Amino acid sequence: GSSGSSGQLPSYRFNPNNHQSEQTLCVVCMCDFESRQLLRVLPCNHEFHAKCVDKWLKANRTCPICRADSGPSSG
Ligand SMILES: [Zn+2]
Ligand SMILES: [Zn+2]
Repeated sequence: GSSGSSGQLPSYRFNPNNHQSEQTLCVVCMCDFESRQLLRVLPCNHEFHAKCVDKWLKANRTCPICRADSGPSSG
């Protein structure tokens, strides 16, 4: 039913209170995300760093975790 996507990932600051995702880690820099930080979430239910994922996607338009084709690309 409802659908809508411009062509970019949702930007939000991690929350040490509400663990949106049971497990939150960055496969790019094998480092966890901190609160009040610009993070991103792949369309495959994966958390990443607005900076890391930005460097990865550039090289490979896919998920470095589940090699799940993300889809759209900023550049
Ligand atoms: Zn990272
Ligand atoms: Zn993934």
